[PDB]
Amino acid sequence: MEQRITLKDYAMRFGQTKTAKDLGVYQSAINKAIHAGRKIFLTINADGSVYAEEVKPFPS
Amino acid sequence: MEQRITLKDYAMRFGQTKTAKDLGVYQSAINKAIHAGRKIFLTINADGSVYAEEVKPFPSN
Repeated sequence: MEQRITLKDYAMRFGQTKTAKDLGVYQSAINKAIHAGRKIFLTINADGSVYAEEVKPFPS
Repeated sequence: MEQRITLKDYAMRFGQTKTAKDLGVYQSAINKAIHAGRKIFLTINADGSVYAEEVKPFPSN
């Protein structure tokens, strides 16, 4: 079973820094996304791996 | 606990008619959305309620 958290809550826990290393991005990207208020969720695998996705309702 | 399926896989088990009904949209929307390879997942609630979301990676390659 995996966990799924908001980009924002997670970054609040781990900080832009790890969050960024974890998503493999440049730090400013986390902040911008968050600042923009986009719906991104990170999934954390049972194994520890992390991934991210943005989500939109269907239909719009 | 929820079940979660792709639109496509859902459309095969049940047919395009149930699919649209379930989501309150119409047939064409489904079939279009599907032909176009949109990444949509349907969540099925415990009370049998259905809902969909389009999902994309982040960041984008």
